[PDB]
Amino acid sequence: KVFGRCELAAAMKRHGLDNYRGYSLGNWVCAAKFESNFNTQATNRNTDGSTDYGILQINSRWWCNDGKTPGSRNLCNIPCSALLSSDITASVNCAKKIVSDGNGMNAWVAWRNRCKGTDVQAWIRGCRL
Amino acid sequence: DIVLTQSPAIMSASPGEKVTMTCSASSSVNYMYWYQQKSGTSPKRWIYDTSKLASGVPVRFSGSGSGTSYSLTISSMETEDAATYYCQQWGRNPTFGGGTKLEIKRADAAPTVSIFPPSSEQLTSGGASVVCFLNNFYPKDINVKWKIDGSERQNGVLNSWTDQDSKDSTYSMSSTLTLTKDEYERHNSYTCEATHKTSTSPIVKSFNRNEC
Amino acid sequence: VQLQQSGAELMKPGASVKISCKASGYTFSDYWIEWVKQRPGHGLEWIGEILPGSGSTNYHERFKGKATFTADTSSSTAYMQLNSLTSEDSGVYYCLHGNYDFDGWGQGTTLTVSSAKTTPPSVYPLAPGSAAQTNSMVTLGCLVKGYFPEPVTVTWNSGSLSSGVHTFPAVLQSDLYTLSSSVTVPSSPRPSETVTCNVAHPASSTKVDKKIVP
Repeated sequence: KVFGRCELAAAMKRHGLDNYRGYSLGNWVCAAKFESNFNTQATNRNTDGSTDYGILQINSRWWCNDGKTPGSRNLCNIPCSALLSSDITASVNCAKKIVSDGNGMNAWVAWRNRCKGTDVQAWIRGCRL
Repeated sequence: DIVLTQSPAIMSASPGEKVTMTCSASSSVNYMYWYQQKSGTSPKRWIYDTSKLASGVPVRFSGSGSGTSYSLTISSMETEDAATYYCQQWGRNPTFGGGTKLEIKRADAAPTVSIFPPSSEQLTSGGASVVCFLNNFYPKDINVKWKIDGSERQNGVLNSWTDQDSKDSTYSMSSTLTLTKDEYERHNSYTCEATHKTSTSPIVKSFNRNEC
Repeated sequence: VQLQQSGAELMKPGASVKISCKASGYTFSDYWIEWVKQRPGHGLEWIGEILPGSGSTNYHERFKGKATFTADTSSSTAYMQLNSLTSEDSGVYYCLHGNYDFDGWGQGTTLTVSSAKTTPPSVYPLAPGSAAQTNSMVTLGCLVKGYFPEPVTVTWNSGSLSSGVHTFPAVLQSDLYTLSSSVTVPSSPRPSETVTCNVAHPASSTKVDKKIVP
């Protein structure tokens, strides 16, 4: 389902992602834009036999379980398939855990590349929230 | 993504012999997967996650490797391990290697060659195929030279081979020279001539009478 | 249950075909189904895959745009659509499973992309006449010429002649296939006993029995 910036921004604010840890909404909506382009259903394979799932592209080696990745730690303790739903809660709950490992949002390739050090509050400019 | 190359292409082995086939990747891969295929059926996942045996693979198979070089090793080769084993990197976008055909060796056997004149029926269409069957030989190497009225050669030759026969691992071959009724009746001897390990002498079978 | 696929297809260039994979026997929604193409001669190519529950689809670079996967949740079916079919699209397409609970594959759907008409084969008998003794065995055969598309099932004496048979793979010539089969019996059954090759061409309704006469 392709979310749309301020619709996603509202849903994420509601789910406590505004200043979660100390990252304002714009970071999360930014990551969601460059990781998945707001499409909940997005999957992508990586070079080790693991796939990235959903809107926040949480990977199956470390974070969720998809029944076929070698080395599955499944830290978020959720089936990866649950991350593909049109309501972002299993993805937001797993995202809260990823941030809590003492590495911040660096865990997200596209937040790093396209959102670290940018004016991330542009991502909610003109959004009702 | 990565290009994978399997050394070698075809291998012979007796039962009781140890087999190791190698799969090399142009760039490092994290894991390898081996699939087997018996001609007649879909591939079956044999080895997965580099060394894990899939449900029903006999324990005598093992997979190993790291980075670039991986391998599949059968300790006691058994007849039912004759198949093609393919390897695969299952990364960002998977690739399979070209396979290594495993056929069992069983000592050299001479082909029984036979030549058949075109049927009345085919000459009634205006075509004339001369069929030659070289049956039941090992090894696969066979050379087939066609002679017409002595030293000639021809081009309507359609060669076809059988896979290694299951009840005793021999090979069979078919050569068909298709001619038009007038190229045919304008001649008289036709010779099937075979070259193969087992002989110095070309095995020749001929009929020389498209006229009477 | 199983992974049962669609039957073989014959299609012209330019058309689009869709192949079913009825994956029944588990929680369909939950497991990725992969699709692989086997070009006899080149071997395997990995096309892509679909996780039916979400409809998340992952493709290999080479097939993004030639392939589209969908899944019908209510019939436990996955579909692979191949569009703009060219001669190079002829092959055997497999759907499969690659996970730790099960790794089953389907048997494949053969695709032929050509414009050549369904041509019934001609069956020509191969008898020796002058059996210049090979040994004490006579070999007989059947040449089946000019059919399209493949397959052809050649049988001998309606299946009774199982042993000694050798059907050789069809070769393609000018848009038609030619296949041969040989049977070997002691030089006491021919002519005294009948030997017949039952050639059936399912793509037509060709049922032909050639009694090999001397």
